[PDB]
Amino acid sequence: NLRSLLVNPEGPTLMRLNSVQSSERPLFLVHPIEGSTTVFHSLASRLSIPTYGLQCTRAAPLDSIHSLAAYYIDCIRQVQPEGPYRVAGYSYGACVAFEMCSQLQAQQSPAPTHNSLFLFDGSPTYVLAYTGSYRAKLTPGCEAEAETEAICFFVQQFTDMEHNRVLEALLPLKGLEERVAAAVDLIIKSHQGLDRQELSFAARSFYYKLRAAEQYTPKAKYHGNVMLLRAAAGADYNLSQVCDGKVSVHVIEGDHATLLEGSGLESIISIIHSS
Ligand SMILES: *[P@@](=O)(CCCCC/C=C\C/C=C\C/C=C\CCCCC)OC
Repeated sequence: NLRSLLVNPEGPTLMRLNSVQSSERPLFLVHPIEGSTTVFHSLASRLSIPTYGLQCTRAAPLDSIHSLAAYYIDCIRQVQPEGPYRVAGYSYGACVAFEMCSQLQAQQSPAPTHNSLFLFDGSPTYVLAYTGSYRAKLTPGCEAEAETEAICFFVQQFTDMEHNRVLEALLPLKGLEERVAAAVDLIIKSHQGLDRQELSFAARSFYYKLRAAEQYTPKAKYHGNVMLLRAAAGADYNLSQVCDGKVSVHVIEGDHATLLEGSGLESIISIIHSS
């Protein structure tokens, strides 16, 4: 459903995803690349702990994953001022969640830290694998081509349009803003009822989200423990390279998308409740 690929750019960053009321510290869930928390609805409805989502709105600083993570920590502190924190992220959000817990590690130091980090099918290197495959198609150092490729991909998620006619429409344009405007007009032609400003924000932010992920490396190894629940990047999605604590891995049924529903979901729920 296409509006699941959209965010209200003026919506709240932190959102309560279930109605559990207790003194148990909440679980905070970080969005996948599209920025919305829709993918977490089934999980949140089932969890017995208060559950919040983080969505990516116009207010989010996207200059780096470092900045995005710091902003999300500021947001979480409006409901839970002190740790320890329970944070999970899915896909693109796994890298953000990793960086959030890394910043929490470094902030609560030198005191021993006890945060819980769950990565649902992602890691600091997970997005990079995707971006490199597309970079392979492009003239080195040509920003215009990278913008074009990203925005073309975006259009193809919202329309049945053929790749080359969209690429060719976007390539010669003046800059990102013109590419975004062209993309939104193409999507609106197909889907007249979608919101123009939601689409514009989604398109622009898609490019900046990808740039931030491409440029990201952790500042230091994470010393806390990590639970990877996953569907080359290898068995642990390269986490041993950036973690000096325990990296526990469990393989969940489904693909990169269905793991948060059906069978995968039952496993995730069980592991959250135990660990
Ligand atoms: P997850 O959040 C998926 C995480 C990976 C998302 C990236 C997937 C595809 C990238 C598509 C196009 C990028 C093309 C341009 C290459 C240059 C990069 C631009 C900065 O699950 C939803």
